Amino acid sequence: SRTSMKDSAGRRLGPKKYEGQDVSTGEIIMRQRGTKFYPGENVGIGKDHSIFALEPGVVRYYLDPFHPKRKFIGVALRRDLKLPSPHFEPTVRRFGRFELTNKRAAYKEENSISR
Amino acid sequence: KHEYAPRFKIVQKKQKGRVPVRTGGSIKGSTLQFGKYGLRLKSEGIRISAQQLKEADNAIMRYVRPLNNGHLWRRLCTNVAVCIKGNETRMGKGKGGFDHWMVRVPTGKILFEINGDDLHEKVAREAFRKAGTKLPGVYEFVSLDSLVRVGLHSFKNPKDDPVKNFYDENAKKPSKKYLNILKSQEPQYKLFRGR
Amino acid sequence: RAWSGDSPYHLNRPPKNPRGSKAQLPDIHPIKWSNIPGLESVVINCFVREARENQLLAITAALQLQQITGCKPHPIFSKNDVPTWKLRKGHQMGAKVELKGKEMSQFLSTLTEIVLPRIREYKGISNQSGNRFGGISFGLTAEDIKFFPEIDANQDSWPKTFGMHININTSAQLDYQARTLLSGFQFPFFGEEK
Amino acid sequence: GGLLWKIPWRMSTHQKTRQRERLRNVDQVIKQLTLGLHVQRCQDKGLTYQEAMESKKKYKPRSKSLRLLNKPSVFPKENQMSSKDKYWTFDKKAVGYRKGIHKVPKWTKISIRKAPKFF
RNA sequence: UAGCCUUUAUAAAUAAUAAUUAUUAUAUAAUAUAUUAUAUAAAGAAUGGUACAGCAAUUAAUAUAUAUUAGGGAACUAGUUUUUUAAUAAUAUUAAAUCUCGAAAUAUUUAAUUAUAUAUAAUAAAGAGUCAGAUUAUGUGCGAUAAGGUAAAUAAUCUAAAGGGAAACAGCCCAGAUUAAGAUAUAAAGUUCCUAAUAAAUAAUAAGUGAAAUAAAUAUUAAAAU
RNA sequence: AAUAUUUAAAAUCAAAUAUAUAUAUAUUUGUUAAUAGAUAAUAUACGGAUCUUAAUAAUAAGAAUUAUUUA
RNA sequence: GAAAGAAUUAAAUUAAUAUAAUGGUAUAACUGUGCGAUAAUUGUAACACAAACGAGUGAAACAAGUACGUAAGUAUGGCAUAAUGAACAAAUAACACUGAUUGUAAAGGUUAUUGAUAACGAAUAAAAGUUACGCUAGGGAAGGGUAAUAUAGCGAAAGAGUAGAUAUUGUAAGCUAUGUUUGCCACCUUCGACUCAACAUUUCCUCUUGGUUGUAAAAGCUAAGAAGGGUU
Ligand SMILES: [Mg+2]
Ligand SMILES: [Mg+2]
Ligand SMILES: [Mg+2]
Ligand SMILES: [Mg+2]
Ligand SMILES: [Mg+2]
Ligand SMILES: [Mg+2]
Ligand SMILES: [Mg+2]
Ligand SMILES: [Mg+2]
Ligand SMILES: [Mg+2]
Ligand SMILES: [Mg+2]
Ligand SMILES: [Mg+2]
Ligand SMILES: [Mg+2]
Ligand SMILES: [Mg+2]
Ligand SMILES: [Mg+2]
Ligand SMILES: [Mg+2]
Ligand SMILES: [Mg+2]
Ligand SMILES: [Mg+2]
Ligand SMILES: [Mg+2]
Ligand SMILES: [Mg+2]
Ligand SMILES: [Mg+2]
Ligand SMILES: [Mg+2]
Ligand SMILES: [Mg+2]
Ligand SMILES: [Mg+2]
Ligand SMILES: [Mg+2]
Ligand SMILES: [Mg+2]
Ligand SMILES: [Mg+2]
Ligand SMILES: [Mg+2]
Ligand SMILES: [Mg+2]
Ligand SMILES: [Mg+2]
Ligand SMILES: [Mg+2]
Ligand SMILES: [Mg+2]
Ligand SMILES: [Mg+2]
Ligand SMILES: [Mg+2]
Repeated sequence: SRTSMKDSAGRRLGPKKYEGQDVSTGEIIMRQRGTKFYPGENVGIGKDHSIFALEPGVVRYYLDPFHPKRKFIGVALRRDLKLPSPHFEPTVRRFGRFELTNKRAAYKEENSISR
Repeated sequence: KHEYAPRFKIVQKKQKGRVPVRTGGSIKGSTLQFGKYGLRLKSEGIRISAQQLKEADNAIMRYVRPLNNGHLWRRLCTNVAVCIKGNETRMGKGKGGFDHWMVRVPTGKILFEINGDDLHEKVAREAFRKAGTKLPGVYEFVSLDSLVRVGLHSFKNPKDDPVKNFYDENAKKPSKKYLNILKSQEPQYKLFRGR
Repeated sequence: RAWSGDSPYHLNRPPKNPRGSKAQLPDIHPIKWSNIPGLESVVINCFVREARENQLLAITAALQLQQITGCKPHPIFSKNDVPTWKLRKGHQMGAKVELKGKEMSQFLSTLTEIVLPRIREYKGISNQSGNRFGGISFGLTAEDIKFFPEIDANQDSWPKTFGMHININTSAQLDYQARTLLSGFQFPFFGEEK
Repeated sequence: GGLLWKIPWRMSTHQKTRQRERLRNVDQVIKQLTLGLHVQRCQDKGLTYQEAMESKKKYKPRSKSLRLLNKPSVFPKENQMSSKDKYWTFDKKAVGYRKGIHKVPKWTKISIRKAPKFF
């Protein structure tokens, strides 16, 4: 006969970074088929709908009244911040860059311009 | 009349499974609904086959046909497929071929239930007894005044189950998604959704 | 219908279908000064089944519609594949046109005043016709289409002519109101009404 | 079939007595944990050991595990339990839906107190 | 090769292991309904769809002196009295490996705190063995709800574990032998003799039933509730 | 004392817990036996002995079975 | 009171998705449309997921240039998960790296590209059978378990039995017993005859007994006790 012994190995899907966990840029938070979890803020979504943090912070799972029937995963820039942040409140942003105190480095950056 | 031969479009082999043990106190199928006397399992949950059920059916029909407007209701359907293999075979080589249909009967379910204008309790008892002698478990007689068997040695009454609405319970102990929907219907979100 | 909340499984369960129908039906309001029935549109359907073998008959049918009505016809294209009828998909089988205002008024006036009186054995429109929420449909054959002024004027240019269905859409809440309205516009009715 | 694991289907009086004592011992452990938490709460509030023990108002535990273990409907005490559930445990592959609690592996250490209402 | 083991060490080291606080609500107070505080209740921060439960949608089953459709059953020149077959509605019942509208416990897992430091984790140099596994429990696939069967999934033990109990006993119950001693408290198991150690209470058995491997449908004789 | 389903702690009833001090809510537990069916091949196999009690009647026995328990 | 807007609510992902199945999708990922055909481009790629290796997957950011957009911005192929193959040896192009006395060459290297090892981590460019004449080194990679089958009993009784399910009989199904049969597992690698038999009883004969419109007698059928003797 024709034996039925063909199958594909389990795709290692599921949450790869849990709530309250600290994350850095690019780290993968969730691997999924389709958008079971949508991206919130400070987080992006890839070709295969992989959720990945865009800034350092703390991972939070939440729900947003603007998008009922939609789960969200996002990154809070501090632990003490509830992630479904108030709508009419200035966005929390991270400058990220550092000032070039070194004279030579400042000179090079000043003299570097685009094509 | 296909209770002993379901009409599945794609006939498919099925895994063995286990006969459910209803530890949540389920009484689905353990009440009289269509008739006035009935037959219910009394021993542990077991498996019945189409041939056995048909034999019990004709055993009861031998008593139900000689009646005035007498009817028999079959509460069970053989909705599981089973496979067999020849004895002169080594283990393995896949599954076998379809052999028969079967049904999983838990402890309290009712198999048959009958009614009739000229029906008499003693006649019903003898009919159901003779029918039970042709099935692979232990069976008992049920009337409209009889309690519902929820276990091997435990009965209960459907009137004890409280009637309660669940919308109100959900409202009083909301879910996070429900609260999110409610808070989405508020104007400060609806008026700014942007879609 | 809505599920009674006697079981928890009813919390997020989608609502049930209407009792007798798989589609919801509209409510019927009393007739008042603001909602009197009236004609809202007319649509003519011309499906030349013999165009399955000849695509030019569709153009001829469109010209028939344009001359009768005066509006721009719109093509009809096959959608289903039925072998017994030798109907493929994606081919031009006829034309349609929708009429409103003065143009539909003229079309109905000319119908009633010229064409319907010139039919051989015409008793009117069936009293058991029309969608149950306002709207009356009736057909015309090729010989009937030959009675229109434009065709009669230049018979030479009409070796073949095609029939068509006519759908009158009104504001009537129910069909009998639309029947009364059309009778006012002089449309005879012969059958026994529902 | 082949091996002889001569485990009798019913316990003896001595085995039953030992099982009763073990159940009671676990009950005592739970009681002592709750009492210690109460005395700690009193001492944190300011009282001393003597009137912490003599306090009319006993503080109940605020942890899920301790609260549930203290509820009789979740972890019934030995004297509350039934004779059936003291010695027999629920099995769905056995005639009568029961098996001797002494056929459970490591039965003198693990604890079973509750079986389904109608089983 | 990875996995499991071993030797020697490294610090801007506790990063490891375990549990608690996270929540919702009530009451009583305050402070400024909203908080904060105390007490209490709830299987109690985030993730998930198994049991259970259910028949929603899908896939299947039953019924009707209730309706639509078709051939249409004594009068008959189109229209019935009807325990007439099938399909579609209505109502009421049912189940499923590839059905979950409800939904556990265990579980995954986060920060801080507490406990474990005669202790974990990580890292550096270097050295192996192993890649035939076996039972006992609990969920399963196959087999026939067979096998001291076979295939994998959680413990545990044997493997590589002496000692007590299971009569005898690789895998079961308890407990891990550095060497002695033998006073004390014991685990599992037991206390008529063989054989270390017991005295009682309340009912039932009369069949040596049974007493350390419970054999079924059924039949007879006996027990109380109205 | 007679016609007499069912083998039950769900429901009711009775005792107890946690809140309550003039009483109520919630929770936990308590609902049958004996015999027959019975079943092979070196030898009866609870491990063996043996184990059910009885006035007169003496220091002095009366389950060593089953079900709940005590010291 | 009425028109025309803006839309809101319920329902819907069952249609459609380039292609299986699953997850996702109306805020559309589905559909229509204008530009466009551009990002189906170039040099570094952190960090994660997955993971023995070798490979695979998501991707922030820096730099060069494109297309669309008023702008914000989007685009490093397709809603996602399959659509594939190492190194050696050859071949084509570019690079300006080395040029075995020097110069150029030849040849090698770097960058890009091609052909498939489907036993699909691919022995070689290139390979089938037979031994009952066989040889060496090893492992075993009738008893034991099971009772589907076979045999036997029991419960119930549809039907035969001139009449009456139970004298006899008992046809599908139900509950068990044996381990004599045919199989199943893999712990453990001679059929018949002659001679002598020992043991069991599920008794063929011999003794005792119950039933039998179906025991008048005789001969029988069925069943209970019975293993002393006998059984070509
Ligand atoms: Mg898979
Ligand atoms: Mg179920
Ligand atoms: Mg290694
Ligand atoms: Mg769900
Ligand atoms: Mg499943
Ligand atoms: Mg810590
Ligand atoms: Mg191996
Ligand atoms: Mg094995
Ligand atoms: Mg060990
Ligand atoms: Mg070894
Ligand atoms: Mg040992
Ligand atoms: Mg002993
Ligand atoms: Mg020993
Ligand atoms: Mg005995
Ligand atoms: Mg109760
Ligand atoms: Mg013997
Ligand atoms: Mg696509
Ligand atoms: Mg889909
Ligand atoms: Mg990892
Ligand atoms: Mg790697
Ligand atoms: Mg696209
Ligand atoms: Mg050069
Ligand atoms: Mg040279
Ligand atoms: Mg070259
Ligand atoms: Mg190969
Ligand atoms: Mg390979
Ligand atoms: Mg591979
Ligand atoms: Mg080859
Ligand atoms: Mg030869
Ligand atoms: Mg007869
Ligand atoms: Mg038979
Ligand atoms: Mg005999
Ligand atoms: Mg005679």
